Amino acid sequence: TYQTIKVRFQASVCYITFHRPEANNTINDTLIEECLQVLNQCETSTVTVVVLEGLPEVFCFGADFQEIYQEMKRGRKQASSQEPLYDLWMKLQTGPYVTISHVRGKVNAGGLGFVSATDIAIADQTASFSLSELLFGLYPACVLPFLIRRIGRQKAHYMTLMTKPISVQEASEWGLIDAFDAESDVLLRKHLLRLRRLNKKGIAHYKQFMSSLDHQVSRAKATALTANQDMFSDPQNQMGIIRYVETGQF
Repeated sequence: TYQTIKVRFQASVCYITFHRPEANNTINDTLIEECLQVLNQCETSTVTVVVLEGLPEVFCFGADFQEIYQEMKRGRKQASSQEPLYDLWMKLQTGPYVTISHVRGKVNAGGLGFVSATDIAIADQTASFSLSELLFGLYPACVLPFLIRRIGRQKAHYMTLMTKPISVQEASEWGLIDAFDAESDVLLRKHLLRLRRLNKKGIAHYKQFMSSLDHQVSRAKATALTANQDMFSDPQNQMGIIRYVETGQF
């Protein structure tokens, strides 16, 4: 039945809605498992499209912080792997179905992983995207390979260094999102309308082909994960993250 998402099938489409309101659409470890589980059902079933949503004002911000701290004030000694999260985002790009992000509101590193990884990302006037991690000495290591595949190295670089959220317009110009509109529901339906017309078999073979042509994402996985461990095990980054979840930034 799921603790973090609301699943809803409709014909050949599957809707995954993130239902995590008290930790602002933040990512836990149960959420990752439930998604992998939903995607496996979509693996052989009759579904050809998977839609991600549930963001009246936030598709997903990113790695919960009070969690990264609360764990520290429990017994945390060395960071937790993000391999499951990374593989999930990889699945979105590789599975036998067209994945789509439906974004509304603020999205930070984390929701950014999701939007970047989906085969198609749509939004409305409200969507804004940001990477503030560098203010705390961190950086979206897991997100970056997916982001980079969409907008290029320079755009992802400027974004990370500048820390300021970008508009839905720039996201569009950069390739972060394909199509956006004030009526992003109608816009979604126009996409689903065209997507049905495709069959699971052609989609799966087509996506497999694109995957073999480009190993960029998989090739960077260990480096990203190695970097994730490291930046989180580094003292200073830690106190920075800590000294903030109580007081200042620096």
